[PDB]
Amino acid sequence: GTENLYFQSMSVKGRIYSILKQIGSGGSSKVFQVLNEKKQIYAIKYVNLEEADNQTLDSYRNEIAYLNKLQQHSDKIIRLYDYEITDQYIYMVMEWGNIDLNSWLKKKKSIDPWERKSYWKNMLEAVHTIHQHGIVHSDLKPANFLIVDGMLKLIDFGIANQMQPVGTVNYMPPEAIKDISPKSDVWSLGCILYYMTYGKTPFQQIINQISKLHAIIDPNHEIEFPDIPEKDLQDVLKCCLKRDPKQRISIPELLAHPYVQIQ
Ligand SMILES: CCc1cccc(CC)c1NC(=O)c1nn(C)c2c1CCc1cnc(Nc3ccc(C(=O)NC4CCN(C)CC4)cc3OC(F)(F)F)nc1-2
Repeated sequence: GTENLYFQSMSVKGRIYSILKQIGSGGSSKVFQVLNEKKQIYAIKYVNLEEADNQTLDSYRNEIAYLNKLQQHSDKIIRLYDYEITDQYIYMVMEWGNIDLNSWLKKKKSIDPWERKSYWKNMLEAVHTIHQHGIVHSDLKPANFLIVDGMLKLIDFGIANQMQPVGTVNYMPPEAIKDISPKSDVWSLGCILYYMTYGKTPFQQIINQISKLHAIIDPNHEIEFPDIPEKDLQDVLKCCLKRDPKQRISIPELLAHPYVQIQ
């Protein structure tokens, strides 16, 4: 009713799209569920550039170049079918998903270990691909993963500068708080998998943000890893959540880990 839009429409590279409903918003951006002339479903991401400075415009141009390139490198990265860039906006014709990983983790009280593992593999493949091109996301959270036919797709690369018209610290690595390295993404992914394992992020129980920030960097604040039937899973978590990035496990090391390899 009030969630669904009527008689609305838009053009991207001359091709006409019917706007069904608005499925997202963040900053000066909107995401719409659309149909093309062939009745195929897509997500059009609209970005408003009217108040963007040259540095911000460049951050959007750089992210689009990378997303259009790296999609041929891994199916764990969202499809970018087409885009229209002008001085006033960006319209990006993307792959449509039923739900994002944040919303889905909020619904599901219990996640299947086979499903949790499949999800882990998808996230590792997506992040591994962007690291191979010199990109460290540095702001990974479950909201950055779209579920498309039971498979996770990474939505963005963290390159673009979010425009102020919020951001959780729960996934922030200790080295980020101290101030960049692929290991920063390993910590954040670790927090996502810890949520899929224990039903919460490692520091979710701490209400005060400053207490939480000191808890992430404190070497004497021991992170609890309750015993679970999957000992390989427990080892992954312990290895991702090492406060020294130099001692923390690497993505190529995680891809050869028994948790991901041993049936
Ligand atoms: C534009 C904002 C932005 C800026 C910077 C960075 C990023 C990446 C995170 C982004 N954000 C984005 O770029 C972005 N945000 N969303 C939400 C989508 C995108 C791009 C592709 C895309 C494709 N399909 C979807 N679909 C849906 C995504 C999430 C939900 C959802 O939240 N469902 C909830 C279920 C529970 N109930 C109670 C509440 C709703 C439902 C969806 O499917 C639908 F079509 F059916 F609706 N979303 C997106």
